[PDB]
Amino acid sequence: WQDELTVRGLVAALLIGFIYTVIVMKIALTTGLVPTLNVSAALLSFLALRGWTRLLERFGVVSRPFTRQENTIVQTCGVACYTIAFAGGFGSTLLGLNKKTYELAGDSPGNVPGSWKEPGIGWMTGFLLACSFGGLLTLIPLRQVLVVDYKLVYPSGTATAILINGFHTDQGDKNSRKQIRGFLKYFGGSFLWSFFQWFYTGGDACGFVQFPTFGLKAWKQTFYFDFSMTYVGAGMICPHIVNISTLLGAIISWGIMWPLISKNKGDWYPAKVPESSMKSLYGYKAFICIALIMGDGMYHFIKIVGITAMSMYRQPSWMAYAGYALFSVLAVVTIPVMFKQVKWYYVVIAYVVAPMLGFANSYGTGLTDINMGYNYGKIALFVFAGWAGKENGVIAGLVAGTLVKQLVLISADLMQDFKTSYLTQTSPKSMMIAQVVGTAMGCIVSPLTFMLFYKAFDIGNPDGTWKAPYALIYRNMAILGVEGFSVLPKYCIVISGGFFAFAAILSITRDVMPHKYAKYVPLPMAMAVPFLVGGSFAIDMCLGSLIVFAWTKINKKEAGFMVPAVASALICGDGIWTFPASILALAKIKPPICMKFLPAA
Amino acid sequence: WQDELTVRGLVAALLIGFIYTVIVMKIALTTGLVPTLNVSAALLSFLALRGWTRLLERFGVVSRPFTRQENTIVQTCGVACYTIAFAGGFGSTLLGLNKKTYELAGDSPGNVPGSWKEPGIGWMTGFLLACSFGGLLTLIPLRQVLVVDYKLVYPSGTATAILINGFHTDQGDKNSRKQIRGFLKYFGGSFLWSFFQWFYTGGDACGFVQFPTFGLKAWKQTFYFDFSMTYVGAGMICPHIVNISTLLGAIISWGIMWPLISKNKGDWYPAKVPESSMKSLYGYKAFICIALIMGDGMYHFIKIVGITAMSMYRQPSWMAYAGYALFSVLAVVTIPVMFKQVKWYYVVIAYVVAPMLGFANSYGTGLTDINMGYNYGKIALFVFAGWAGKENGVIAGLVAGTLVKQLVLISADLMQDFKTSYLTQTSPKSMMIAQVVGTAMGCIVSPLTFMLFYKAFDIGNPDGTWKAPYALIYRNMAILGVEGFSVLPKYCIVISGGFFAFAAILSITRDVMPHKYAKYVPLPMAMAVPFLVGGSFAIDMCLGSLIVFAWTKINKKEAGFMVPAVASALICGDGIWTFPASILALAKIKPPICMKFLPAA
Ligand SMILES: CC(C)CCC[C@@H](C)[C@H]1CC[C@H]2[C@@H]3CC=C4C[C@@H](OC(=O)CCC(=O)O)CC[C@]4(C)[C@H]3CC[C@]12C
Ligand SMILES: CC(C)CCC[C@@H](C)[C@H]1CC[C@H]2[C@@H]3CC=C4C[C@@H](OC(=O)CCC(=O)O)CC[C@]4(C)[C@H]3CC[C@]12C
Ligand SMILES: CC(C)CCC[C@@H](C)[C@H]1CC[C@H]2[C@@H]3CC=C4C[C@@H](OC(=O)CCC(=O)O)CC[C@]4(C)[C@H]3CC[C@]12C
Ligand SMILES: CC(C)CCC[C@@H](C)[C@H]1CC[C@H]2[C@@H]3CC=C4C[C@@H](OC(=O)CCC(=O)O)CC[C@]4(C)[C@H]3CC[C@]12C
Ligand SMILES: O=C(O)[C@H](CCN1CCC[C@H]1C(=O)O)NCC[C@H](O)C(=O)O
Ligand SMILES: O=C(O)[C@H](CCN1CCC[C@H]1C(=O)O)NCC[C@H](O)C(=O)O
Ligand SMILES: [Fe+3]
Ligand SMILES: [Fe+3]
Repeated sequence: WQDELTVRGLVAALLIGFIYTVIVMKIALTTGLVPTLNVSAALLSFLALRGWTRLLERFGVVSRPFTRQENTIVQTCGVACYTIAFAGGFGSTLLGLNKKTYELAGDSPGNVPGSWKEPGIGWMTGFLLACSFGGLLTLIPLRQVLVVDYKLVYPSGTATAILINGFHTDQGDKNSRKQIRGFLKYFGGSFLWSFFQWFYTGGDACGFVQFPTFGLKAWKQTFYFDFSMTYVGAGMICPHIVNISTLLGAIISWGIMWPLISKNKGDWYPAKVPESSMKSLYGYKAFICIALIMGDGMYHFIKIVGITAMSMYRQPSWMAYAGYALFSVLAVVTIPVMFKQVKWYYVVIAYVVAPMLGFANSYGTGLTDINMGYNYGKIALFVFAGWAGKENGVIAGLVAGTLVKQLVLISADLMQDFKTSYLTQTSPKSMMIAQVVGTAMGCIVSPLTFMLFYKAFDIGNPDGTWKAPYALIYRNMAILGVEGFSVLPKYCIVISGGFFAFAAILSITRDVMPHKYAKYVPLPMAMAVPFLVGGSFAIDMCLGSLIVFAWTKINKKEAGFMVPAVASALICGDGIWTFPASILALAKIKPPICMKFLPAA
Repeated sequence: WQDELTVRGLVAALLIGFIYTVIVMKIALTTGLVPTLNVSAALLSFLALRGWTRLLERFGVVSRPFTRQENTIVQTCGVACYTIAFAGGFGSTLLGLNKKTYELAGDSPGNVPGSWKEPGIGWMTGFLLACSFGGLLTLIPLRQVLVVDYKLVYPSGTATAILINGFHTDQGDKNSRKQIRGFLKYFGGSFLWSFFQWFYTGGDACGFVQFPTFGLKAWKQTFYFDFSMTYVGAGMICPHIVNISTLLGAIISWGIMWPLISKNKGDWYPAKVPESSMKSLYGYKAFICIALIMGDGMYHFIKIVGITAMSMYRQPSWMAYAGYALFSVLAVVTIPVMFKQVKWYYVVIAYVVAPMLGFANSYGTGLTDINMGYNYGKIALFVFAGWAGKENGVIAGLVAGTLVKQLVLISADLMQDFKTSYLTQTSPKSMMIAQVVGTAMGCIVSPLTFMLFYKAFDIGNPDGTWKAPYALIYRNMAILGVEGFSVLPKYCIVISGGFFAFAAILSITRDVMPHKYAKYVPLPMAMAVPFLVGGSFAIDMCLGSLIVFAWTKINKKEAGFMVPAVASALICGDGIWTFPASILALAKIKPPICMKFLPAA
């Protein structure tokens, strides 16, 4: 509980959060493709504190030793600081409320003239403070069930824990240096492989990432193999049933269902509207994907409640939810004050389903390491926009979309650190203090960082440097969302309801049979991840499982303790390169070559 | 001497030679890019004879065991049969004598109307028989000096010998199965890597072979890294001084000399004529390349003669040269009968320099595994065309170009098998019998195979399927060659003479210093190989030396006996795939995808 919270750690976390906020914010306001930087934060937290201790030792100043528990605290505090930068919708949703996006959207029903709000320090900071801490309190009951009871493996959380453990190991065990040397060989190889790939991804859909390994026809169906060691490494430490389910979901959606649905491009949905829109082939993608997750997610949530209810019938869990209710009512009486377009009971509905929605995202992140939190926000934005008419509907959808996205996204990304703390033997009490401190600085720094960018430069211009494409894209969903569920394509609800029931049946089927049949049951929400992303992620995960399957047969003993080290090195090596790659995009240094693939034209 | 020459081996070699002639001839008359198929012949010779013995055992017929010595005989006899198909200039030079190429070349000085000859069984077979056996007799004195005295490593000969040895090993030694399993792991990996590469080389200069590893600017200077395991594997078993010399030659020519010469595209040589022509930047490439080889080649040839002359002064070698003189005078009194355009003393000059020219090619092939025999023919074609005026000059250049090319190319490719026989403990006496028998069938089958293609189809049409581009290209060199050395670009002879002297000085310098300085002297004709081919071959060879250098430091003991096995597997794996790739081109099955690289346009 103590010896892990230090003043130097607070300074280090504050600095790491500040630069990582600037990197995230600048990328968000220029391209909207914010990268994952959690792994890089662990390395920077390690280097900064070891450098400070050595520099003081050089000057003769003695300092307390820097252990792995303190490294986890600094990394966790730093991550929470810059997570608010993109979880708060500064480049997607909150920027969609400005006047510039209102004019670009044009004149249409729902887009009434009173649907713009201007950014400011006073209201952005208060908006974040009220709602950011809501997700933190939900984590405490979720930490027990997911991290250790359900034994969910968080591949990025597990990889970071091994990386942090390898930094602070000092005693010469016989298996330790076999692991450390194995980690270092593949860490350098993966980092150099990612560095080599960068020079050839200099165009739209070209490079080693867009490699048509099984042909150009299968590549267009997203059934290729990108040379991503993050997904290959993640699949190595995931169970085979998770990897098989991921591929099985990609086959059903991209190999069968989407081609069959696309044959009705003129009947079921209009063909003039572009794809990736909620009226054309993306309503199928978004609603079927959540229905698979929600159908599986609800049953486990009811099962936990049902088990808990029976246990107390037979006879700090309520402390966290009491604080959550206190923060819930605080947002209920504050958010409508800032936005008169948002009614009081809109916030109430958002805060009741958030523990239930946050659980599903955390469970899904604990299976496939994919955070779908921003996908929940898109559905909630569409639904909440339909709960209001043309008047006060666009702002209501955007504001309520930020609420659902934050409590869902924050919960899943911050379960990554609890898995890291579990493996590094860090006290959960000290973790939550770093959770609150990191979130508190994030709710202060990010509004300040955004407005410095906002005042100095011009963000939102379609023809310019600081272009925020997702500010207008998120605005259009709310404009499309003011109309009810009628705008969804034909049979969209019927198919979604069928997949909701099908997901529930698998959850029923898995838990009712004996274990010697129950391990062949595919996981419904591991299936749902490739419904939105392509099947390349599924192929990469299965390749990682194939490597472990072959390795175990060849050498059972070595694969027992070397698979986690090799898999973590592959994840960390690609994760570390994400930091220099972001700096290159920060300085506008584009790749020189574009590796295109053509049909022998 | 016996137990290696068998009737079943003769039948197997005759069959393997016949199909390989058809594959070579069809590719020669359609694209002119004849591939290397020596490695594949060893595998097919092994499978055919093992299949025959097992099939007879299944039917109850008992047969003599099939040893590795018999496998070397069959492979050597088969190789000599189909080597004549492309060494005889059936698709480049002999096809340039037909009337179709004469009309396509147009009306120009030197291209007199009496400069066409039509193909036929009677004269093609007699032309080959007179001159093909000339190179065989020169091999006997060359076998002693090059294979074992000079200890030249023939990477394709060494790789084939290890492949043949691994086929016929039966006793469970402790290091044998470590070598066999190491060979098989990299043989399958290299073969599958070559198979994977094929689907993406579906265009002009696109694919993994044309990979700009160091940028597009360096790729245009041929300073990239093609993913060729043949050159990487060849460089592994070559000494470091050979690999370093190869890179050092590529730096001088492509990195320095060619860019400097190209700055005078309007002054030194005319700019209207295209490159790769003897009047524009290719006279520099061709004449400087030979001058480096000839300067080094002459000194070693004089050194052997000087050493031999001193030895006999102090006091079967002459049997081979007595037979060579007998075959030399036979061609002198026969070739001018077929071609009245060729004078008797043209053949005499060709047959005197052929042992001296053949030695240099065999020495160069024993260093870098690159056969430059067809490059000698281009120089001899140009020179002999200049020895005659506009009258009887084009045919004289073409016919004399075939003579010089055959005795030079045959000598170098057939020293590959003598290195194979040396490592497989095959009797040299039985090797020469397979040399003569294989050449005798080659001089019969190839004229017959060519005319069956010639009579049935239409070869030589620029707009058609059976197009022979090199038939017209070789015709144009003779047309350009009737004019003397004045057509060469400015300072072409001066620079060539400077490199001839510079090559000689290194040969002087290497043999005069003590050995503890003599190992740093670059080899002049290992430098000359990247003067015509790009520097990618140099980079691949140096990467192979880097792998061996790192492997030796990490584990001295294992790298001692596993480097030849791994290197041979890389060469054999790419060599084996050359057979199915040729069948795909035989059936006109083109690669589906073309992996292009663009400057981020
Ligand atoms: C033993 C293991 C390592 C096997 C290797 C994987 C194969 C199963 C893959 C690798 C390359 C793949 C091929 C790569 C490219 C194509 C081109 C594709 O043709 C196209 O449609 C390209 C575009 C066009 O031609 O219009 C058809 C599938 C095919 C043959 C793929 C079939 C499956 C292949 C052979
Ligand atoms: C074992 C691990 C490492 C993954 C290997 C998977 C591939 C070898 C196979 C398995 C699933 C196959 C896919 C299954 C389904 C389809 C759907 C099919 O889609 C269509 O029918 C086209 C629809 C249209 O016309 O739009 C094309 C082949 C493809 C992509 C197949 C291509 C090859 C895949 C990716
Ligand atoms: C530790 C080892 C493995 C180092 C890895 C090799 C590097 C030394 C190579 C690999 C990629 C190479 C780069 C690949 C591509 C380019 C693009 C090239 O720019 C171009 O001219 C492309 C065409 C254009 O932009 O017009 C400049 C060199 C550079 C940076 C190359 C510089 C050298 C690099 C970094
Ligand atoms: C260590 C082994 C594995 C090989 C690694 C070699 C590369 C790292 C280096 C060594 C030689 C270098 C080349 C040396 C000379 C040149 C010549 C230079 O040519 C020009 O000046 C351009 C002339 C023009 O404008 O036409 C461009 C850089 C280049 C290709 C360099 C690119 C990078 C190379 C290939
Ligand atoms: O939101 C989006 O769809 C895109 C890409 C998806 N986001 C990028 C990484 C995190 C993810 C997310 O949001 O969780 N981001 C728009 C700008 C910014 O990321 C934001 O959301 O404000
Ligand atoms: O000769 C050439 O320049 C080209 C490519 C080079 N030849 C192909 C492989 C062997 C090499 C050689 O000839 O030794 N071949 C033209 C047709 C045929 O190969 C022939 O030469 O009759
Ligand atoms: Fe986003
Ligand atoms: Fe040729």
